[PDB]
Amino acid sequence: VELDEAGKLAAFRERYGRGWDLDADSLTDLISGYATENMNPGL
Amino acid sequence: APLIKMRGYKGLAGGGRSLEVPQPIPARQRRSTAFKWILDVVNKKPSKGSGRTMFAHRVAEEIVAVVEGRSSVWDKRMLIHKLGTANRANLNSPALQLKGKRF
Amino acid sequence: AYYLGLPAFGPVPLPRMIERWTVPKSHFIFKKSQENFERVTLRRLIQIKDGHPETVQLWLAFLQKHAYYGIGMKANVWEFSKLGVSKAMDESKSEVEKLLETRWEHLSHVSDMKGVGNFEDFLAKERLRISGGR
Amino acid sequence: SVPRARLLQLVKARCELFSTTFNPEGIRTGNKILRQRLKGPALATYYPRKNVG
Amino acid sequence: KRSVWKGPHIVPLPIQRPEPGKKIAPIRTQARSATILPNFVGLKFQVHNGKDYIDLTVTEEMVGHKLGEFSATRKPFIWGK
Amino acid sequence: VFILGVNFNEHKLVQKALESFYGLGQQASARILAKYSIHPRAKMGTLPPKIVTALTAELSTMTIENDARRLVLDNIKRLRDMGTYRGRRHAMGLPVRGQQTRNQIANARKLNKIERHG
Amino acid sequence: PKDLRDLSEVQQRKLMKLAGPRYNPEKDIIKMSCEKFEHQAQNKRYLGDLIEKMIAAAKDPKDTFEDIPLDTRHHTFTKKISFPKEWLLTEERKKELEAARQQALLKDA
Amino acid sequence: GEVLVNGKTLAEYFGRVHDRESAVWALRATNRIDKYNVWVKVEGGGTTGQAEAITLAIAKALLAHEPALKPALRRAGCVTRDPRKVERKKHGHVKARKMPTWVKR
Amino acid sequence: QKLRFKKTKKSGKPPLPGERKAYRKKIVLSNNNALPVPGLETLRPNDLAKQDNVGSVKALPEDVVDALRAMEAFKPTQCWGIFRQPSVLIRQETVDLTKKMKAAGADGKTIRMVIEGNRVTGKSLLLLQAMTHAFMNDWVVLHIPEAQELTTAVTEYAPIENSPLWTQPTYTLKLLQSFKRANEKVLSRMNTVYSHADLPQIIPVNSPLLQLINSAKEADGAWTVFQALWRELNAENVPGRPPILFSLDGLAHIMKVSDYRNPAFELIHSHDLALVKLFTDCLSGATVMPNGGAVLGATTRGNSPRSASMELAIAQREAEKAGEKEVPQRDPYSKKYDDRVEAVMKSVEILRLKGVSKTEARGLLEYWAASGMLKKRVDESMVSEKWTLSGNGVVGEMERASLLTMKA
Amino acid sequence: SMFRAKKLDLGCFTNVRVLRDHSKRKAFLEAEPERQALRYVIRNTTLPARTRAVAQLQLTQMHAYTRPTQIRNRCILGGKSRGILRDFKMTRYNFRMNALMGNIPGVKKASW
Amino acid sequence: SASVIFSKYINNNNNKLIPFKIKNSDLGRTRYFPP
RNA sequence: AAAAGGGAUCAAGACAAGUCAUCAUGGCCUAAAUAUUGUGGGCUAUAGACGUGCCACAUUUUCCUAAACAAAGAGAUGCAAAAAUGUGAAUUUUAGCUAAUCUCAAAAAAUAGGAUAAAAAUAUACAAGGAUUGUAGUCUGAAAUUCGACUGCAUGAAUAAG
Ligand SMILES: Nc1ncnc2c1ncn2[C@@H]1O[C@H](COP(=O)(O)OP(=O)(O)OP(=O)(O)O)[C@@H](O)[C@H]1O
Ligand SMILES: [K+]
Ligand SMILES: [K+]
Ligand SMILES: [Mg+2]
Ligand SMILES: [Mg+2]
Ligand SMILES: [Mg+2]
Ligand SMILES: [Mg+2]
Ligand SMILES: [Mg+2]
Ligand SMILES: [Mg+2]
Ligand SMILES: [Mg+2]
Ligand SMILES: [Mg+2]
Ligand SMILES: [Mg+2]
Ligand SMILES: [Mg+2]
Ligand SMILES: [Mg+2]
Ligand SMILES: [Mg+2]
Ligand SMILES: [Mg+2]
Ligand SMILES: [Mg+2]
Ligand SMILES: [Mg+2]
Ligand SMILES: [Mg+2]
Repeated sequence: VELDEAGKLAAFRERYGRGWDLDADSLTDLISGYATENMNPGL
Repeated sequence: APLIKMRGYKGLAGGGRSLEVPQPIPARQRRSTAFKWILDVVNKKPSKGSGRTMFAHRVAEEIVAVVEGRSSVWDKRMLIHKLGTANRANLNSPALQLKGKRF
Repeated sequence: AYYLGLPAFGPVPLPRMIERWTVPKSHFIFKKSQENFERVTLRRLIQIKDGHPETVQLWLAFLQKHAYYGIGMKANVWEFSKLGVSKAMDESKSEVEKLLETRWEHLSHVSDMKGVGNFEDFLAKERLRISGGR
Repeated sequence: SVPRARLLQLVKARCELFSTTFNPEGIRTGNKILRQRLKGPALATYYPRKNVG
Repeated sequence: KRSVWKGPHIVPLPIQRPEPGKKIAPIRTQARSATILPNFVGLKFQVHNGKDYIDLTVTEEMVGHKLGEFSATRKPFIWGK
Repeated sequence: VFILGVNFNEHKLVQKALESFYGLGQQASARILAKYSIHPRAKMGTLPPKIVTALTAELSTMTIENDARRLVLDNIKRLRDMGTYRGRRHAMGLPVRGQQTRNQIANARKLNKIERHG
Repeated sequence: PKDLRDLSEVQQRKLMKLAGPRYNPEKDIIKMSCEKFEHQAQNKRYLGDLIEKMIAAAKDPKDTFEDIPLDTRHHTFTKKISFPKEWLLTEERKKELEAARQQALLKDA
Repeated sequence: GEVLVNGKTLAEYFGRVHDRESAVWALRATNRIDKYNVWVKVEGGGTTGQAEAITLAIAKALLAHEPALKPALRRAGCVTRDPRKVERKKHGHVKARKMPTWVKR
Repeated sequence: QKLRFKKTKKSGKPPLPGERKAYRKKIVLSNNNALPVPGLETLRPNDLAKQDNVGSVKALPEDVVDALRAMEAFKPTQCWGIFRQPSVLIRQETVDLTKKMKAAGADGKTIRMVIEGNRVTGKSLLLLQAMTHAFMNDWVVLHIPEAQELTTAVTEYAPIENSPLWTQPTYTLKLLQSFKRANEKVLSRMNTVYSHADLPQIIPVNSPLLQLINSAKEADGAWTVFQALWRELNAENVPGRPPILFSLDGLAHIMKVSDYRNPAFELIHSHDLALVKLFTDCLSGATVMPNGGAVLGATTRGNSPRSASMELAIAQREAEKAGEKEVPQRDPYSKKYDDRVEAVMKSVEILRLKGVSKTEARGLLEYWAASGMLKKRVDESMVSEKWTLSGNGVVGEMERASLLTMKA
Repeated sequence: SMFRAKKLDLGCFTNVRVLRDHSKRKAFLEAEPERQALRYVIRNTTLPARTRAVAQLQLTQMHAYTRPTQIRNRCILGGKSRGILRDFKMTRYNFRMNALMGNIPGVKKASW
Repeated sequence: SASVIFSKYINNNNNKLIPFKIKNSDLGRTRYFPP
């Protein structure tokens, strides 16, 4: 599983590491936790 | 170096044609026309060698061809002299003396 | 500088400071017509040598009191001092306090001035407001 | 003709003396932002404030 | 963020992973400069192009690009009709 | 002589010959000559038949061929399949790098394709 | 550095090294400024305390830095030209020219 | 007849024989190259600018020794001060006098 | 489609290979228009060493010009084709250097010298006078015309097995071909005295030494023949072995890292080239010449890089000679020095060249005037004028002001 | 709009965009240190990856008026944004009209 | 004695002496300098 | 010294010339909108065509090496040396100067050497040229996708002087 034929996942992880890679880790709540209701008016 | 120059008067030879008339030229104008002909023949010749003497030697060779009479500039000198002899009468043409004297 | 015994040298004519601006003569389109403006700053230098430090400060104090309009001035003062500047400036405290006994009358504030707040932060911010930003 | 490891001992002495940052590896420490002096108060005074009328 | 050492440009997004087999709505975003992260794979975005929200489904080939690179702002120029 | 199936004239520089293959440039050219002790000003007719064979075996182990074109053609093909902005500029033969399109887009109209020359 | 007579030769040189770009080899003066603080009095006190450390560090016998040669790459030395002293028309040179002026006439004659 | 320009010799300074002859033209015209030693110190300008500047400098210094040479330095062209100067750039022009392309239509 | 206007599309035999390069490198050594200078003497075998000849111009013999031309002693930048007969100015520097070569070859010693000077002061031509004194006195001249052809990576090069050195076969071959013609007379008198096992051909001992050189017909075995030849010329105790003059022009090129690349793509040092490694050893005294001779290295300013090591060495040797208690030292923080360049230049002798004296400048001007190439009255007033415009008598600059002018 | 003072405090030429640019100058003054802290944590590669990512998000949520790039000088006499001279706070034209009348000290028509 | 730092500013005395030259040319009246 | 030169200035009037989008102003309109605030987009679109420049089309050009000569201007909303690191953009760290002092900062052409030629038209000799595109980076800035500027590697279009 997790086949990247184009090599974009390997290129990303080589530059920024595996902190933003999904699993189950900076993505725990940094992106979602900061997303609040009515963040920007007008959708 | 030629001895004369061809000046033209606009619209005085007939149906829109110009009246060519010869005139003498001072020394500086004679040498300038001559040496510029030589450089014109030089620039059109092909390259021969390398180094810093290419242009210099290419010009010097044309200077020698001129003194030996085997150069191409001699044709341009005789060509302009023919126009002078073929138009020596235009110095007193009726058009050059009747500009605004036929009201 | 002569009455104070200060040997002055000059006025030395320093190079002129020339600013340049080229602006269109018309507010709107016309661009092929511009004109040049400038602001040339004329300046001189008076250098004093072998001048007593205190005497040099009376000279400067005199020029500022009787300054001529339209002239800006800047002075660089030199002075020789011994090693141990930390201790020298601590011993001169009592000397400066005596000279200020009659000068404290210039300032006056209500008891426990509250508008100031943090003393140091007040000077730093009030100085910017006086100088216009910096 | 002097070892680099020996020069750092002198460069480090200056830092301890003049109290500067000793970063021989050229690590990005964001100190360029700390040295940059603020410019807010210089820009805020651009437009003159309302005054006597 | 172009320079690699500063990491990618991240923006707050309501990216809540749904339960297995749950119906999750697409994410409407005007952050056309948000970098597509590896954790965006499988999510459905509706990127704003100025007037409309062009739909998008992130795949593993898009990781590293910006969301705005998949929603055209102008219409193709066509001469005649 | 022949290098990797391409015939070169005697009066041709060995470096200019290697640099004629797609993907092989100045850096790779200088390192291939240094590997076999060939001075940059070596002509083609001076190489012994032994070294001419070594170059062919050397280039056969490199990505200097249609193989190098595939890498470029695949990157362009991917940009289109994903539906990106750049990918749609290659297909329409338009400038891809933000150039202004009001004038002077000749080379873009001529070379920008999905099947580019390389 | 030579005004600090309480330092030895090795110690005075070590001080020139610690100063770094603050030392002017041509004039032999260590110039250093300070504008880190809000008040001019504080900038003077800092330089005063700083010079005491420069001297204390120079007296430290731990490392004399004698191995390190004095680096003067921060300074741009200037070379001045002077009128040749051999050309000054003195009573002795006048006799020298008379000889040359006369030998020239003979050689051509 | 030793000549120095900014410490360097006349040939080590001017890499163009035309400029060397012009710098000491006053001495050459009056035939006194072997009678004086010159120690010049030039500043600013270019190769030809400095060369012609030394021509007038030596001519004036030479007249201090032999004032009766001015009639000769006149006909040699070493007494006159050439006032020609680069013309400034003028707004609306590409250069001092070159104008941009004028479009009739 | 586009309607704009577009210029719709649409002589002599070309030169042969090497014709252009040979045009800017040919050397003319005569001019039928020039006048024959009356009283012009030819160099005798012992004229470049007489103090009395200082300041006089003399013509080179005919056979010498063939030898000097063989080993490319003349150069296109030099003014030879303006006069009828090649002549040189016997110079106070020539007598000094030549008197040392004379004593060196006679006493069996070896002088290791370096020539230095300004842009055009007579460095390359002072060697031409050293080679001239060598040919006339029956020496073996081994000259390297341009040292940049050994360092700029413009010739074939191959490595030596089990050693860091590198050979240059195509150059070593061409070097032997020119070595024969120049020294054809001296070599004819010498025979081999050693048994050289590995050679392109079998060669028994006591055979014509000129035959050994003709074995190198291909570039491959060129270097092997050279080393064998080098052993013969330096025979320890053999009667009839003349001194050797190993000269090289452009010393600044062999005093740095060369432009060649080894298989690891690392710049090869010039002292690793087998041929350059030989000259530096002879110049440093490592390789001794049993028969004696002289090893002269002339620097150059036209197309010459800067090596702080060579310039520092030249400065230190001149300081020690003058006796200055303080000698220039390395910049303790500069990284442009080379330890190997210092070792080679650690004991050489320096010969600084400067402008000629006003007495020598006259002898050179009178030669130009007698040839009708300088239409002026050569007198003290005219000599001092050219001597001044030439920057205190720099011979190179004195020609541009008298011969290459546009006033005559 | 939240950054516009309910009482006008401008004595120069007032304009819809002059009030807008004056509000940005006051907002950036109040939040420049707070903004410099975020810009420092981001560029500090010695901090944890999470620390740099938190500051990188908070810097994106600050209002636009707090960004200094949105501050553009205007003419205090006309209110334009094109052709402004920093030394005078006016357009190239108002500088010309005031320079010729003598209202800009030291300036004079240049000629050389 | 004196300090070395003090002596390093005494030697820098290459001043031009005020000559009190006598004018030999005729001078005109200066222009009217407006306020 | 001198046969000097340049700049600024250059009227009234006409063109109902330009500007009611600098400012200012009469009349007439909008006043929950023809006013005000933010997020994103657009002003950067492209069939044909018209104006300004830049650069190239090699032999008086270009390329390589070296130890020459300028003026003026800029740095309190900042110029940044030296050193170290990187092929490079640049980074690390700040000495000094708020300046005829310190810094940007180094002139280039030239001068003098050197290398390359069947230097594109005979296909086994395809010149010079640097557009187009791929890819890896740097700097500024919340932000570089629409839509920024430079750097490395690769790609190598037209272009015969019109
Ligand atoms: N002794 C001499 N007699 C005659 N002509 C000479 C003499 N010495 C030098 N010249 C001429 O001076 C010019 C320069 O001489 P040369 O080439 O030997 O100088 P160089 O020191 O080798 O210069 P570079 O450093 O450029 O290599 C040449 O034209 C040379 O003929
Ligand atoms: K000009
Ligand atoms: K180019
Ligand atoms: Mg040249
Ligand atoms: Mg167009
Ligand atoms: Mg030479
Ligand atoms: Mg009018
Ligand atoms: Mg109208
Ligand atoms: Mg009109
Ligand atoms: Mg209109
Ligand atoms: Mg209005
Ligand atoms: Mg908006
Ligand atoms: Mg526009
Ligand atoms: Mg630096
Ligand atoms: Mg600059
Ligand atoms: Mg051609
Ligand atoms: Mg090419
Ligand atoms: Mg972009
Ligand atoms: Mg044209």
